[PDB]
Amino acid sequence: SPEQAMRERSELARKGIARAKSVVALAYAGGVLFVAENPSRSLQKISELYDRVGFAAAGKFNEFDNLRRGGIQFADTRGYAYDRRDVTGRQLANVYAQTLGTIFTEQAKPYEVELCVAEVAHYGETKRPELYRITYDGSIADEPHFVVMGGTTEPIANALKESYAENASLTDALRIAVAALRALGVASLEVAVLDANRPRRAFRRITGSALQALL
Amino acid sequence: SPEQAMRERSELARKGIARAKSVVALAYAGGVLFVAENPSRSLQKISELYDRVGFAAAGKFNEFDNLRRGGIQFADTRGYAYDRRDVTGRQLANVYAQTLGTIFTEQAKPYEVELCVAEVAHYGETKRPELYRITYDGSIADEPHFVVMGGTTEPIANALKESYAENASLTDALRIAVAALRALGVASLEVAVLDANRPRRAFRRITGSALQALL
Amino acid sequence: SPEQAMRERSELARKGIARAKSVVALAYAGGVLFVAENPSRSLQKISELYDRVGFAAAGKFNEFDNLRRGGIQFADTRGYAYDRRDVTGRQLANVYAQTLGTIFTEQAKPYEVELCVAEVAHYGETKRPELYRITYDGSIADEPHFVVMGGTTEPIANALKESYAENASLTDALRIAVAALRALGVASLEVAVLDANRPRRAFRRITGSALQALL
Amino acid sequence: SPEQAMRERSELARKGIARAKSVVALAYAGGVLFVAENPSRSLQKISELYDRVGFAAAGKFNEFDNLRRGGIQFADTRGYAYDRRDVTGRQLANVYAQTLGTIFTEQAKPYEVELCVAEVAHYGETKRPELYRITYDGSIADEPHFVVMGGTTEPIANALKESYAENASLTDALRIAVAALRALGVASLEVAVLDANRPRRAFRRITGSALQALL
Amino acid sequence: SPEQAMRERSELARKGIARAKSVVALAYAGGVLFVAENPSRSLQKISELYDRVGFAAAGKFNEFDNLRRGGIQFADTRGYAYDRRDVTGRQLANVYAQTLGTIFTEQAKPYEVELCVAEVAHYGETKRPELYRITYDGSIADEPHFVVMGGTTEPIANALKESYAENASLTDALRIAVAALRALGVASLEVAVLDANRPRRAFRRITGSALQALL
Amino acid sequence: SPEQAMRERSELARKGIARAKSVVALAYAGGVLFVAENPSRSLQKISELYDRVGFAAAGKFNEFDNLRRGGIQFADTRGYAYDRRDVTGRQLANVYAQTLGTIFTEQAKPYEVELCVAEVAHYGETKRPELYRITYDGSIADEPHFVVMGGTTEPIANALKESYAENASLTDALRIAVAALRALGVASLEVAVLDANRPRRAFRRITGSALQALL
Amino acid sequence: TTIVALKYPGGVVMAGDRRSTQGNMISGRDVRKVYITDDYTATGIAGTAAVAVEFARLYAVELEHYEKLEGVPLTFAGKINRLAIMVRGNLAAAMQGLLALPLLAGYDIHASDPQSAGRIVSFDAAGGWNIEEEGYQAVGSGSLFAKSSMKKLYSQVTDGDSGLRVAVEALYDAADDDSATGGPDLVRGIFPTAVIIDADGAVDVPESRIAELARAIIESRS
Amino acid sequence: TTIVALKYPGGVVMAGDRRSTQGNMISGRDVRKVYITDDYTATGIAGTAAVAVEFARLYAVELEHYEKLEGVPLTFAGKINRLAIMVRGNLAAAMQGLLALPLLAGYDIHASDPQSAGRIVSFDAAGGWNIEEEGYQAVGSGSLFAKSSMKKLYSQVTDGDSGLRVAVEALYDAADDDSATGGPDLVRGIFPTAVIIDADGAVDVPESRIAELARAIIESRS
Amino acid sequence: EIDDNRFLEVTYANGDKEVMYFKDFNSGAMIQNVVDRAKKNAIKSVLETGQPGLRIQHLLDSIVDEFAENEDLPNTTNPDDWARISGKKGERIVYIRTLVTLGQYL
Amino acid sequence: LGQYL
Repeated sequence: SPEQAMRERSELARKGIARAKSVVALAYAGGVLFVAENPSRSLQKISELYDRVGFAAAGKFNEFDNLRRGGIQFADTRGYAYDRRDVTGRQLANVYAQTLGTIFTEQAKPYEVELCVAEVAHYGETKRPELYRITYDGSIADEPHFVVMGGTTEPIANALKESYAENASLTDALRIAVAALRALGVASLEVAVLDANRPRRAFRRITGSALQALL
Repeated sequence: SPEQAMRERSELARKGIARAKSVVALAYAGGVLFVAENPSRSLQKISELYDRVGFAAAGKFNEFDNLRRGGIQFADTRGYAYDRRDVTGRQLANVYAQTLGTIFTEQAKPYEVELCVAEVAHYGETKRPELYRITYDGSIADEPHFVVMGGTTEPIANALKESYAENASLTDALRIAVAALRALGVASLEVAVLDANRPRRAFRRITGSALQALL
Repeated sequence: SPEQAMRERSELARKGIARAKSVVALAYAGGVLFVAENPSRSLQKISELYDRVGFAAAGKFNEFDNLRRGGIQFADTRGYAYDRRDVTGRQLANVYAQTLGTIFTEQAKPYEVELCVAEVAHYGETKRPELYRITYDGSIADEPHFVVMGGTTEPIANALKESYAENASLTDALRIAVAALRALGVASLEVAVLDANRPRRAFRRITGSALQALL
Repeated sequence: SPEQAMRERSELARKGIARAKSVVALAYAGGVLFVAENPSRSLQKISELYDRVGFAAAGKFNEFDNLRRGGIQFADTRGYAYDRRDVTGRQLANVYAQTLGTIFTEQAKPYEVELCVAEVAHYGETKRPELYRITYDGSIADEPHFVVMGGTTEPIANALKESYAENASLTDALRIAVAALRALGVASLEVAVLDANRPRRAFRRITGSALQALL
Repeated sequence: SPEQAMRERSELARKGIARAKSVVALAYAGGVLFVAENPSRSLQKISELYDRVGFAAAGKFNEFDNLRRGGIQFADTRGYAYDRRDVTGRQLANVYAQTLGTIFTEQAKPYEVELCVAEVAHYGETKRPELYRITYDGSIADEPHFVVMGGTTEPIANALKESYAENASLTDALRIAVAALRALGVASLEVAVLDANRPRRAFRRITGSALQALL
Repeated sequence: SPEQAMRERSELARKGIARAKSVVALAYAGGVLFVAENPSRSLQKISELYDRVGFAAAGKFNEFDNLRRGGIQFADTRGYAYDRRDVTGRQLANVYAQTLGTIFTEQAKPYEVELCVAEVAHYGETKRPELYRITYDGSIADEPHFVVMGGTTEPIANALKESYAENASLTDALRIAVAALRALGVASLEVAVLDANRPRRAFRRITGSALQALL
Repeated sequence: TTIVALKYPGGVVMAGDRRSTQGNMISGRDVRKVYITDDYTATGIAGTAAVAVEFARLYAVELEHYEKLEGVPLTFAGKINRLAIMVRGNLAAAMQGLLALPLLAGYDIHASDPQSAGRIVSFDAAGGWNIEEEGYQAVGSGSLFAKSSMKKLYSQVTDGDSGLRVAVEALYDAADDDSATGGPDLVRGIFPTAVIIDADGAVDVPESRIAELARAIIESRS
Repeated sequence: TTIVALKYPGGVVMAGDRRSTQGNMISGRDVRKVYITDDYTATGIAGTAAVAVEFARLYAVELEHYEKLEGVPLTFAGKINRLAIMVRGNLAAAMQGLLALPLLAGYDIHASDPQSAGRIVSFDAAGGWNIEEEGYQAVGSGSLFAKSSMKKLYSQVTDGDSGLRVAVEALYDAADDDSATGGPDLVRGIFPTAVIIDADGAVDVPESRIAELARAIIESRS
Repeated sequence: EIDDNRFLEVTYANGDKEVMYFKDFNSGAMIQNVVDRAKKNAIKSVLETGQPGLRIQHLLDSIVDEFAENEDLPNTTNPDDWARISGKKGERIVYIRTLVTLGQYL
Repeated sequence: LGQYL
């Protein structure tokens, strides 16, 4: 019965995402902020995709890193084939929407991954940050304020629901995100931003002593 | 037995179309009008196919966007290989029928999609708008007045049956279509036209404040 | 079982052939006459194959149109490779028989189709019209007077058996064929002829007001 | 059990040949005579293979015509690659045996075909006519006087056993062959000869009024 | 069932690693020290991978020597394509993780192997030794002090836990490692170092009489 | 079940090695001596592999001769690609092990063969003979004195254990080997040596009257 | 060789000579260079005889093939395109001396004004095409003389017949000033071939009419 | 080499000489250049001897192959086409100096008038073909002299025999004015070969008839 | 052995199917029953029409009616017949059946 | 498939 096999695939993928750490992404004054609970120093769950497009994920490392690599590949091939300002967060989200659907229906085991693609405006430009969440189903949800991925998402999503404030500075959004994530020091946090003020490459990690000062 | 297994596939494709939003397409004085119930701002269910040929769909988005892309590919390869005025809505409808039949019999899962191909006359020309509906199996039906796709089609189809008027203006056809669709503001409607008066490219979206004025 | 396949495939395709409209083809003074019960205006069941060879079919549209296209392909490749007068209705019929047998034994589902290939003599030449019927298995039968395909063939075949007259004019053969087919206006009939008097291309549709006058 | 499955195939193939009409081939003064019971005017069961090599078959048409074509292909490729007088009936018979064995063991369904390959001497040469019978499994038998294929072979084979006479003329051998075949007019007989007296191409059909005079 | 059989490999693999010899790798003043229990003189379980990257393994040899070879291949292709100082122990560890995961969920049998990739700083440079352990799952763990692989790992891991001392000399670390491994002479030990003081190639075996003096 | 397939494969190969004649290889003063019980005069179980590397086998002739050929291929391709003195018995043994680890787990039937690869030093050089034994599983054993393969190995091994003497001459080692093998004339023995004193090609058969004198 | 085509009020006419040469040697006295590719077009081809007849045949096949598959002829634009692609495909062989240039006449049934639905289209060796706007065209070794004759004679063209006479005359002057173009052979009775296309399709002009016009011209010039 | 073909009332005749050279050197005194490819055609081939005999053989094979597969010979049009495609296929080797040109004679059984069912067809190196209407054709190094002889002699052709004599004479003049064409060798008794095709098929003219005709010509000229 | 006489169909272990007719289950008692039914039909015809005698069509009606009556029962023979059939075919009998009797279509 | 000749 494919009706029942699909059900065990969906449950298996859901259990895998739940059996993982939690990541949050939220909009703040200077762009978008990614805050993930990550103990390792080599393995990362937040990445630059293109000049203004960032990427966070939660699930199985090897698989969402497979998607990370595929997305980088895609974005660069487009940017070179057409131009840099033509690649948008929307295209990227759509490609991961269709690849996760194809994987979910055609491969032996569905990928146990949850994706968030983020985009900010270009330099000297004005536009609201866009957040998209792509699930293992391949569904793409347009989020206005914040995305929470992996683990138990309810308490973090609610804490953010009470604490969120548009146009919060970098330090306030970091406090809100760490607080809601707790519902951890610089040795257990992966923090990066999509700083809308940078001229070209917006993604920028916040680690070590600078991170120490911010939190 | 093969026929009985096909009966299981018919129902599965029908269930997917039923679990979705509703789209209508109707003829009016200036051509054809597509009005779909669509919350997202990035994901679209109405599209230009060729100079005078438009396209609407209802079902799993990944699958009818696959068809959207295939149809665009087809139409452009023909138009370049022969000429622009040789590609007709009839050819396109026929290709979609062949492809949905092949998918329905050969692939693992049938495409839970319902298509409507629309065509108007060329500029300064006179001819009635043609609507075709292609269903998941490959069946194709010629509609004289309007097509309703996805969700519960009975109440919308009947409301249109009472309200429809040939040669209604753009505003009246919009009121009739939104009314029968209710049986929603600019933030939940995807509205476009195949305006027969444009010189070449007839498809034209009606969004934002202009849509606000029309409805 | 070897016996199960032959008996079950046979039933699955004879059903789908009786599950369709009816077509007749009969010889008259000026050549051969095809009269089919066809409501659509775009989808056709009668076609030119080559200069003097016509084709009618009954069953599943996508499949007998697949055969229509294959036959056109074949006839033109031969006519160019050798010459136009070398392609004969007999070759075409034979190819359809081989192909329907191969499909009937090798493919998953048998083609629920019934074919009739017709041929007349060349211009200024004298020879009797030839009708061949090819069934879903590959069987081919040589008909002297008329072929009836699809739906319930018994009453139509008998009515034609009483009304048929060799060397009947175009109008009388049309009356006989419509009458026996009833056992329908210009909006539900597809009528064409293989007019033996044309110089090269013998196939010629009779539609609209001319059809109105003839019937 | 493989042996039981082989018996299922042996049996399958025997029944199909019984369904087919009967053919006889016999030696007479001028060469070899093929007389088959064939109602159609387009479909033939007797054929030229090479200059002095003829061919008769009995069974499913779309298969023994496949063998007919393959044999023609073979003979011409050899004749061109080496020379015409190098292709012999013996080689052809051997190829058909290998091919029917391979088909009988490897393909899904065994060809329900029975073949007879005939050869006569070259012009101005002296040598006895050779008849070979190839059965569905690959077995090949060397016949001195006559071969009977398809249908019920016992009564025809016995009638020929009483009536056969070496060096009978063409008319006597035709009477004997038609008589033993009855155990039919020019509208139900396919008659051809391998006339040993022809300079190069020995095969020659006897149809219409000439056939009428001979019988 | 994904739970029974994707997990089924996990017991299988765990059992294979336990019926093997034990290997330890620990950090000391001059770099990293590998000490394995190895009777053969030809087959090895410790290897140079790149200039500053070493490798130890425990479990089916045909499998971890396959990985040894693959890693050598990878590292040299990178070093030549970019430069020598670009290949890092971290990349290598990550590739082994991806590859062992892909074998775990696709190949018939999971690789009953356990890997340890080690890296030291370049010549005249300062940086702490990095140890990574890659398991048969595809899991990768960052070790600060020592890795124990194969056999019963608990007693050796605990003995090392009591005896370990950072910045121990080569002789002390050898005594600690052999002692904890016992929980064996030069004829049953495979000992090598990643000597941070070497100019380029850091890996260096300690065998024979020099090993005799050290222990 | 991986365990049942492993215990089934293992007991069939072993029921083939013990279902065959016995071969012995032992070290003596001038190199290594192969003595096999072989009745045929054409089929051989001892072979040159490279200049100083010999090969003996016991099992299924077609398979260990397949391995014989593969090893010859390998050794010559290496010797030509690098140099003759680079190919060593150790590499060859390792390749055979990988091959018998891949055949056993991947092919339908494991190879029922037992291999022994032997190596001696080069001319004018000094080094102890090396014997390796490769089992059908893919394990390799380093032997210091002698290898016994095929048939009842334990009784023959027990006798060699009592009679073996290092630096025994060619005649003494032949007497010991034939004696322990009995636990047969020149017409039932295959005897060859790896004579360390030869300048290049060390392998040399001892047959006929010379063998007669030696035993 | 020389093939002229001219539009008259209501239709198009296309005529071609009959000679085929090898160097200075006259090898064919009755070649037909103007074909009826379909019910509303005619194709003349100048150049290598083989490549010419082949082009014409294959093009007719392709037009009719699409017509049978799709149930409707291509538009005149599509036909122009397919012919252009066929020409572009022979460019390699044309640089090696197998050049063939087609001149395409047609009657557009879909045009707005029937009186100007005539169409003439010329091609170069590189596949580019051009829709003529000066009322006439020609191709072949005599094309310049034919065009310079029609420039003066074209005001006389008022219907199908006068247009036919002007065609024949233009051919007569081509042949008069160029030796590779054959004129009317009064001895053997071989005259140019002509095709007329109008609202009712394409028909071959029967030889007698061309013989008449040729004799009138020849009498006028003596 | 020289091969003439001429239609007569009711049939066609095709004759060819016997010499084959290498430069100025006479290498073959009895080559046969006219083949009977099937019951209603004959094929002469001028040019490179290898490519010639190969063409003839392969073409005969192909005609007969289609005949066996389909149960009916091609029409004369189809035969013309296949021969043309072979010729077009040898074009590269022809420009490499391996040129072979065929002349095809046939009797169309399907033609309307039996008295004019004869058919002569000529080919160039580029595969284009042409149906001859002036009632005769020739190919080879002596073809121009042969054609110029038949132009005058052709009014005498009234049946099979007179047509045969005219063929032999045309060959005699080809050989008389060109050294690469052999005339009747009275010493060794080697004469041109001839094939006659009419309603009843193709037969080889037995040597004696050609001998008598040649002797009549030779006596007429001395 | 015609289409009207196809009594039973059997599926073997290989899945091959055989069409057994009423001949395989014929018996002398069946013959006697057919004769008795024909006699009863003749008696009915004599009583109603008044023409004495027995006709062949009476026998045909009797045999077709008897086959129709006996074809409704699939289990009418002892297992020995099934065992003999399995031993002859060589395959295990798994099924028995009685022979009582989606888009773009143009 | 009832096509037996």
